[PDB]
Amino acid sequence: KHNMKAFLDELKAENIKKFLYNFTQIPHLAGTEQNFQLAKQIQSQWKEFGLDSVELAHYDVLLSYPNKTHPNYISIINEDGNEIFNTSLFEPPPPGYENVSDIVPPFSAFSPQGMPEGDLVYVNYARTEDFFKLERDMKINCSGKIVIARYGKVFRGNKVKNAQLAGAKGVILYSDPADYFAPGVKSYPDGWNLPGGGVQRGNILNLNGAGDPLTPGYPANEYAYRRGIAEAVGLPSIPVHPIGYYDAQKLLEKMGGSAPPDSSWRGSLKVPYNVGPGFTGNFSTQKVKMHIHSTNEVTRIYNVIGTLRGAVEPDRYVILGGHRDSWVFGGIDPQSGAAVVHEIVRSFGTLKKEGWRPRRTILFASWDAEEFGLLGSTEWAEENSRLLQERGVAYINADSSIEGNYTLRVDCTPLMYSLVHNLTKELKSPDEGFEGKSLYESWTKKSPSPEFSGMPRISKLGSGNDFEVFFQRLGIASGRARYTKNWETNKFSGYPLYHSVYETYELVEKFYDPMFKYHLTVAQVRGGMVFELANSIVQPFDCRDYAVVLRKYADKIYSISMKHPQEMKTYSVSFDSLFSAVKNFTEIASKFSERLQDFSNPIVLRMMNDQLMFLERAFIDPLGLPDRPFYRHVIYAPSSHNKYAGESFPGIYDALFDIESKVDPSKAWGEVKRQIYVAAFTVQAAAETLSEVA
Amino acid sequence: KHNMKAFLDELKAENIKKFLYNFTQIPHLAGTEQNFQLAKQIQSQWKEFGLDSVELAHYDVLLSYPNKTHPNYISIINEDGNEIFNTSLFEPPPPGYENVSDIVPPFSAFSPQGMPEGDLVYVNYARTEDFFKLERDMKINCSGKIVIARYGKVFRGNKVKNAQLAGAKGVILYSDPADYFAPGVKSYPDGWNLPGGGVQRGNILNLNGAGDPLTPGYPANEYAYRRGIAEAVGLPSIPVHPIGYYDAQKLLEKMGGSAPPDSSWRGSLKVPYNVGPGFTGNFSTQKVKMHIHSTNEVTRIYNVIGTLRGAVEPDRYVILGGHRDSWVFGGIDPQSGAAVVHEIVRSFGTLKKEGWRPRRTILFASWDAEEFGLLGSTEWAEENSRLLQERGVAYINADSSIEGNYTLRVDCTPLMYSLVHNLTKELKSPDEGFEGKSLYESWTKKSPSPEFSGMPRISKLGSGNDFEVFFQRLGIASGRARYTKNWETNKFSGYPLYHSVYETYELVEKFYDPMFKYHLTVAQVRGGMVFELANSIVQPFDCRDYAVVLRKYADKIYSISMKHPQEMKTYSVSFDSLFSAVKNFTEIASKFSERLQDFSNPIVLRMMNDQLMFLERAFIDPLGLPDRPFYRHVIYAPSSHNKYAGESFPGIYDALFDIESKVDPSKAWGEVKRQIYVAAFTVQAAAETLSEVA
Ligand SMILES: O=C(O)CC[C@H](NC(=O)N[C@@H](CCCCn1cc(COCCOCCOCCOCCNc2ccc(N(O)O)cc2N(O)O)nn1)C(=O)O)C(=O)O
Ligand SMILES: O=C(O)CC[C@H](NC(=O)N[C@@H](CCCCn1cc(COCCOCCOCCOCCNc2ccc(N(O)O)cc2N(O)O)nn1)C(=O)O)C(=O)O
Ligand SMILES: *[C@@H]1O[C@H](CO)[C@@H](O[C@@H]2O[C@H](CO)[C@@H](O[C@@H]3O[C@H](CO)[C@@H](O)[C@H](O[C@H]4O[C@H](CO)[C@@H](O)[C@H](O)[C@@H]4O)[C@@H]3O)[C@H](O)[C@H]2NC(C)=O)[C@H](O)[C@H]1NC(C)=O
Ligand SMILES: *[C@@H]1O[C@H](CO)[C@@H](O[C@@H]2O[C@H](CO)[C@@H](O[C@@H]3O[C@H](CO)[C@@H](O)[C@H](O[C@H]4O[C@H](CO)[C@@H](O)[C@H](O)[C@@H]4O)[C@@H]3O)[C@H](O)[C@H]2NC(C)=O)[C@H](O)[C@H]1NC(C)=O
Ligand SMILES: *[C@@H]1O[C@H](CO)[C@@H](O[C@@H]2O[C@H](CO)[C@@H](O)[C@H](O)[C@H]2NC(C)=O)[C@H](O)[C@H]1NC(C)=O
Ligand SMILES: *[C@@H]1O[C@H](CO)[C@@H](O[C@@H]2O[C@H](CO)[C@@H](O)[C@H](O)[C@H]2NC(C)=O)[C@H](O)[C@H]1NC(C)=O
Ligand SMILES: *[C@@H]1O[C@H](CO)[C@@H](O[C@@H]2O[C@H](CO)[C@@H](O)[C@H](O)[C@H]2NC(C)=O)[C@H](O)[C@H]1NC(C)=O
Ligand SMILES: *[C@@H]1O[C@H](CO)[C@@H](O[C@@H]2O[C@H](CO)[C@@H](O)[C@H](O)[C@H]2NC(C)=O)[C@H](O)[C@H]1NC(C)=O
Ligand SMILES: *[C@@H]1O[C@H](CO)[C@@H](O[C@@H]2O[C@H](CO)[C@@H](O)[C@H](O)[C@H]2NC(C)=O)[C@H](O)[C@H]1NC(C)=O
Ligand SMILES: *[C@@H]1O[C@H](CO)[C@@H](O[C@@H]2O[C@H](CO)[C@@H](O)[C@H](O)[C@H]2NC(C)=O)[C@H](O)[C@H]1NC(C)=O
Ligand SMILES: *[C@@H]1O[C@H](CO)[C@@H](O)[C@H](O)[C@H]1NC(C)=O
Ligand SMILES: *[C@@H]1O[C@H](CO)[C@@H](O)[C@H](O)[C@H]1NC(C)=O
Ligand SMILES: *[C@@H]1O[C@H](CO)[C@@H](O)[C@H](O)[C@H]1NC(C)=O
Ligand SMILES: *[C@@H]1O[C@H](CO)[C@@H](O)[C@H](O)[C@H]1NC(C)=O
Ligand SMILES: *[C@@H]1O[C@H](CO)[C@@H](O)[C@H](O)[C@H]1NC(C)=O
Ligand SMILES: *[C@@H]1O[C@H](CO)[C@@H](O)[C@H](O)[C@H]1NC(C)=O
Ligand SMILES: [Ca+2]
Ligand SMILES: [Ca+2]
Ligand SMILES: [Cl-]
Ligand SMILES: [Cl-]
Ligand SMILES: [Zn+2]
Ligand SMILES: [Zn+2]
Ligand SMILES: [Zn+2]
Ligand SMILES: [Zn+2]
Repeated sequence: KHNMKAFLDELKAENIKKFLYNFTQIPHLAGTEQNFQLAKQIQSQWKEFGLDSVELAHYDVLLSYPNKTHPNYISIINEDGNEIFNTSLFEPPPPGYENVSDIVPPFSAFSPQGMPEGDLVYVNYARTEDFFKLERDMKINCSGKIVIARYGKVFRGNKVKNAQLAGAKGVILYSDPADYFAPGVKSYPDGWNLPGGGVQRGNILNLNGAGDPLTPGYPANEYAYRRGIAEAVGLPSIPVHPIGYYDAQKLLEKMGGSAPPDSSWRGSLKVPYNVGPGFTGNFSTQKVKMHIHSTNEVTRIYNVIGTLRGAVEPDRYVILGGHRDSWVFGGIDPQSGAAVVHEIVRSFGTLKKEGWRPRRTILFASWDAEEFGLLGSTEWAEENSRLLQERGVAYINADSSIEGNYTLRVDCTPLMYSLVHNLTKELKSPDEGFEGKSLYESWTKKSPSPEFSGMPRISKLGSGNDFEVFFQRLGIASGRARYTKNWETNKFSGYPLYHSVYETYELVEKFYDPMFKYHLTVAQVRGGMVFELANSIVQPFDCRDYAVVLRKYADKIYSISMKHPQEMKTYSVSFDSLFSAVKNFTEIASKFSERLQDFSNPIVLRMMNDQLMFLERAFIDPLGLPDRPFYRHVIYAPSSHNKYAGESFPGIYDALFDIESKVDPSKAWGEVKRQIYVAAFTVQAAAETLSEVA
Repeated sequence: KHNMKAFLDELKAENIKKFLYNFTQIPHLAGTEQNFQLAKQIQSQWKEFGLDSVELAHYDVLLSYPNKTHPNYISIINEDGNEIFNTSLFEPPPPGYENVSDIVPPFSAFSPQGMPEGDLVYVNYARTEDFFKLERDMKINCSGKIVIARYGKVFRGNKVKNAQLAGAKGVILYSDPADYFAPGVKSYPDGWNLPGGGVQRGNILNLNGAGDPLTPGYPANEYAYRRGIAEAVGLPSIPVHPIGYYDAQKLLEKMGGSAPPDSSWRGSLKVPYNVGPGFTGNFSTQKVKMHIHSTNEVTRIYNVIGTLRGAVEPDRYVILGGHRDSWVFGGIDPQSGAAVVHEIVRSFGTLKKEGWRPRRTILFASWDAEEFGLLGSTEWAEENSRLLQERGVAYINADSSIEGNYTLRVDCTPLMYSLVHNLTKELKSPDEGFEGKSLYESWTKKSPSPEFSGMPRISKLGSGNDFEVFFQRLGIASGRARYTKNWETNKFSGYPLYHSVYETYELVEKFYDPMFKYHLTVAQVRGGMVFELANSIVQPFDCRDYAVVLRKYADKIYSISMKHPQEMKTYSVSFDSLFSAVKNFTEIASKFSERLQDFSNPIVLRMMNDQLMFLERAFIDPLGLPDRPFYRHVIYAPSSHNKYAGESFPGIYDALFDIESKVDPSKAWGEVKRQIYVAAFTVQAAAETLSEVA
């Protein structure tokens, strides 16, 4: 029998281990020859594995690299202009890799060049509220200062945007042990903590969904017209560079000026965490100088696109995609995900060789240049947008399979909640103590839903990964899943070795998943979701779950507004239309569900499958959200303060945010009312797609 | 047998005559009680006729009306400020209608209020080239002048935009006998010519597809947020008013200043057609004063929406729509079209009562407020955009059925050319001399294609009617057809009595179509197209016809560019990508056509029907054209100089237009290159929707 069980049973932990080792022996930085060779290898293997076609789709996009002969670094300089302390030029390589070449040194991708000198201001995590506190409460002015911010809490691109708008002339990012060193665990290579010489790479763009900075809206193909750099999307205006905590301690230890305003501003280093500006009396004439010489360069990237044609509905696409480019070895990010995709392709291809085909077409993607801003997935989706918006059933992401070893983490559209619950009840838990129990049972026990007893937590999608174009631009139902840490007992951000040279095969094999059982569990969840989405007769989406969350989000945004009762009275601000729309959606979804269950007629089926497929699509507004034309989904967008986090009813949320500070309240509350109208209209319009069609 | 022939045979000229008489006894101005009563009558009759549901869809949109107690008029005033001549306050009503109430007097809808006084400048047709000639060649400055323009050649909204940008402080529009009085025919009531007291009503907005000025992008429903007037879309900034040629002669006869530059500036009145500014010496101190007191007011409008549910594909919609609101009696515009739609509904309902249903759903619409800017169709399409873009097969317009009695006029997407040729070969010609011959034969003989021997002319769609939202915003295959005049022997614009009180039932019955045979022919063409679109197993679109026109349009835009060979060399301006895309489209469409002909499998069929349906959709760019976000079709938009005319490759056309006058040629040619990239990309992306799907 060729059924889900056959597919799942063919997956092997040992295969995932072999692929992970194979993908992580050398760096695979986007735009480099090593990453093109790996693309060709994956293309060849996916053909071997049995896919019907496997092609490379290439684009020429703006990338950023340090200058090999003019290294980036930061100094403390004295009155004479002698550089008395310099930050590191590279992370000490891990054991046995000290001779590997082409390790890109730590840098912030897309930083402009410059050598700004000035007094430091420490800005905590560089969040919107951190700058509010500095400017509004502490009266500290960052204009013309170099700011130093600790990584964590929010996407680093938001930090840089926030510093620029505060008037900073440069930004230094660093990893504080408070956020990247778990108490009681040893630093790499002896444990999974960040050593003081470790540094987190990463881009600092604010693309808001645009893709390649030079070609927003259109693929960066052979004849593309490119914007000039000055008109490019999302580039920072001030130099930026990341450092480790040994180096940070040397920059922070001399800080003077104001004390930190409270303990939430203090990390774990043995320094006062003074905000500045500048250094204490003895060192008041010393300054900090950045030296940044990186260059932005249009560079070719390569996606691998594999097709397994559907037997019945070949014009319906279920997509499993994750990236292949890495900052260095990509032990976790992305190769722990790419190895899982590879084994999934292998298992599907085994069934195919025995004569099976899925009902719908499955597309498999190995994206490039994710690290540089989601570029490979976005340019491909721009090229193929018409095919995707009329044929795209669902997109399942496949980046890092693990960021811990405690329990499952799923973020997805409400339309997949029931599919996920059902699938995980059929899978075995890999957890110690849960031998013989379902993954649903272990997951629900370890990560209970905040709203519902006996169900597990499933979060909204945020951003900062390759599903962004599919979900928030195009409105294709999307999801992602991985193994994660215990959020209760672990106060650090992501995993400590994120985007460092220390993220290696050995990190994973020794410290995260020696048996590869959590990888195998994640392969079962991602692959099982793809299987159901591609094979189920009726698409496995439950519109009623969207109705439940829409009411939760309406209650939430109403509660935010109701902090301003006087203004709601003055400007006649009502949420009645939004609640009405949500009530209507709830009623219409309930009736649709009855018909779906109650309806031999393949036209009524496909009619109904199209209503299911186009339901996520219906939340798209072709005009986009304010000043963010590529965030078109009206229910979900990446937070304007932190690209990693999702925000619900984002247009209304941003219209309300900090509204008590706006100079013209009539205008500001008018725009809140406009966003309520847009949201109520879109919810009602999405509900009406589920009504009888005629 | 229930087939096309049964449907066509049920249509009766005498029924169309009865409905036309019924619809034209009183005025049906948008937003008035009389038009709401007619809406309710049509709703009731369409139910009687057998449709499955018939509902009113209402909206509250910005309309414009004169002030009943403060009439609009124009004066010549002397030095003392005595008004020595006043234009008329109303058109003399036609015989037997001199007691009809609620005839709206002539006005320009959406004019602001004002009483500007000044010297006249005569600006011919107020076209872009007319202003070029005045400013650039004749050195005449319109700043602070009142301009007088003759109607004709281009949409009146473009005239007003052109005058505003020239700095005019008011615009007077008038009907010249050169453009509205056919030699050798008598004035109404004794013939079909415009009398000297006749005046053409009409709106002067520049909405560029927006719909209601206050709610661009969203339906003007019960909770809509409205822009303030100052931010409304498309309103004119200077007062405007229309007059007849008796009154125009009194304003023009005294004109001095420069002579007309050549004969193309001279109409047929016994005046010199001097350009001005101002009057000749004796009258140099006299001035012209407008008095405009109209008000814009949010007003409820009502569309009637009838549904005939499909038997097999109920979630596929074929729409027959035309408007119901009229300026006065609407003898031709729109009731000659509305009577045809009414008889079509009646005939389809006869078949339905005998147990027939079409394969696909047919929607019938009686739109409101077309005269005020396409408002009813646009607001409904905004409300239902998600349903229309995933389910809309085709839209057939149904405004005026006749504008002459000579031959057929069809404007449509290339996807309908073959359907139209085929249908007209099966219909009888109503023309004298062609008894017993096909409509195809009479039409082809009278209106030969400029490109192909033995085929008839079919034009691109322009705008200024209710298909605009469906075709240029949403990308639904659209068409229109009517009987027209002999363009060779007739130099006048449209028909002479257009938008005057003289457009009555008697005009049609006495002078255009006493037997109602041309109406019946038009009912057969419009109804037959709907029938085929809704019943054919394979949608009746031929993608190959799009390939042929795309090459024609590419040749045309390349030829425009090649007038500037030096600049194409300097800035490396190549059309190679656009020709490549067109070649690819031609090849892929040919292969698709083979499969379509070569393919018992309803999924392959529907897959293929969806590829046919989504092909027009693929030409939409979600980012819109520059500064015109609601014109999204990349192949066709209304001309930026004349909303009635269509332009092909409009983004490239407007980038090239008058480019030799741009101050920064590097920038200007850069934007030409950008538009070539967008067009080549969109043509290739549309071609790829016809490739095998996996
Ligand atoms: O250019 C781009 O867009 C991205 C390129 C690249 N992409 C990337 O590296 N992506 C990695 C990013 C890892 C980021 C790690 N990180 C996050 C942060 C800051 O967090 C930001 C806010 O996160 C949004 C989630 O908000 C809470 C939702 O919770 C989801 C998990 N659920 C959960 C919640 C509560 C609890 N508790 O406390 O019981 C438990 C859970 N569990 O899951 O168990 N700092 N570092 C990835 O794997 O997607 C990059 O970011 O540089
Ligand atoms: O707000 C709005 O957008 C519109 C509201 C309202 N809408 C409306 O009244 N619509 C009427 C409009 C009638 C307009 C009459 N008109 C046109 C003009 C100016 O012409 C503008 C350019 O017309 C575009 C067509 O360009 C040529 C395409 O040819 C189509 C006919 N084909 C043709 C061509 C050549 C020949 N020859 O010479 O052999 C023959 C033909 N035939 O058809 O035989 N002035 N008045 C309608 O029925 O659609 C309005 O305009 O006020
Ligand atoms: C949720 O679904 C319900 C349908 O069950 C839908 O209800 C609709 O509500 C609108 C109001 O937003 C109703 O609109 C009314 O329509 C009648 C004609 O049918 C008009 O006469 C009413 O207008 C008068 O009253 C207004 C309010 O006092 C005045 O402002 C106005 O000047 C008029 O005097 C009004 O337009 C509509 O009838 C129902 N439709 C039904 C019941 O089928 C509701 O809108 C949906 N929610 C959302 C957010 O879409
Ligand atoms: C019409 O359809 C045809 C397919 O039949 C399609 O042809 C494609 O053309 C592009 C060029 O625009 C080809 O792109 C090449 O791809 C190869 C790899 O396959 C690259 O190595 C090439 O790049 C090199 O050469 C360039 C030009 O000199 C350099 O600029 C560059 O630096 C590299 O040195 C190049 O990218 C593509 O291979 C074909 N695809 C085929 C034949 O299948 C054509 O693009 C379609 N037209 C449109 C407008 O889409
Ligand atoms: C990763 O695995 C691939 C596939 O086995 C290896 O590539 C093969 O290498 C052998 C020996 O050089 C060649 O004969 C094959 O042609 C290669 N196959 C391909 C590229 O599809 C590759 O060597 C492995 N890489 C590492 C680092 O172990
Ligand atoms: C930090 O690095 C800088 C740059 O290499 C060092 O300064 C240079 O020192 C050399 C040798 O003394 C001089 O010839 C260069 O002119 C200096 N360049 C600059 C820009 O100052 C500096 O010595 C290093 N500081 C420490 C503490 O190692
Ligand atoms: C998840 O599984 C549940 C339980 O099997 C499914 O719900 C059942 O669906 C069947 C088939 O339509 C119904 O007859 C039952 O009444 C449903 N039981 C319920 C709601 O308790 C559910 O559809 C599955 N969800 C998917 C596949 O997305
Ligand atoms: C247009 O035709 C309609 C339909 O026949 C007429 O409306 C009917 O009028 C009679 C007599 O008043 C009523 O008893 C019916 O109830 C009406 N039916 C409707 C509105 O559906 C209307 O009188 C005619 N108008 C003109 C000007 O002739
Ligand atoms: C044109 O119309 C205007 C406005 O009605 C006439 O001017 C008015 O004449 C009356 C009676 O003589 C005066 O009391 C008003 O004060 C005048 N109003 C204005 C604005 O001038 C004018 O007589 C008419 N001209 C002609 C030739 O008929
Ligand atoms: C218009 O009619 C022509 C002639 O009947 C149709 O073209 C034929 O279509 C049949 C059925 O597929 C083919 O087998 C013939 O070879 C075609 N003849 C040709 C192209 O000369 C054409 O499809 C009709 N167009 C429509 C219905 O849109
Ligand atoms: C890198 O720095 C070197 C050495 O100073 C310089 O010659 C070269 O131009 C730089 N390279 C780039 C790509 O800017
Ligand atoms: C911050 O500093 C600069 C002066 O260098 C000034 O232009 C800016 O307005 C200041 N803002 C304050 C004090 O809020
Ligand atoms: C693996 O699980 C154990 C047991 O909870 C834990 O102590 C260890 O820290 C985990 N490893 C990682 C990398 O989280
Ligand atoms: C119309 O004009 C009258 C009479 O001068 C005036 O009283 C009234 O306000 C005007 N009506 C509107 C709607 O402006
Ligand atoms: C037209 O007239 C006004 C002066 O009233 C002036 O502002 C404008 O620049 C003039 N333009 C010319 C002469 O081109
Ligand atoms: C009807 O046709 C005749 C014959 O060509 C023509 O003389 C007459 O002008 C036509 N009527 C109209 C309104 O065009
Ligand atoms: Ca792009
Ligand atoms: Ca609107
Ligand atoms: Cl992921
Ligand atoms: Cl029409
Ligand atoms: Zn990643
Ligand atoms: Zn990453
Ligand atoms: Zn009309
Ligand atoms: Zn009209």
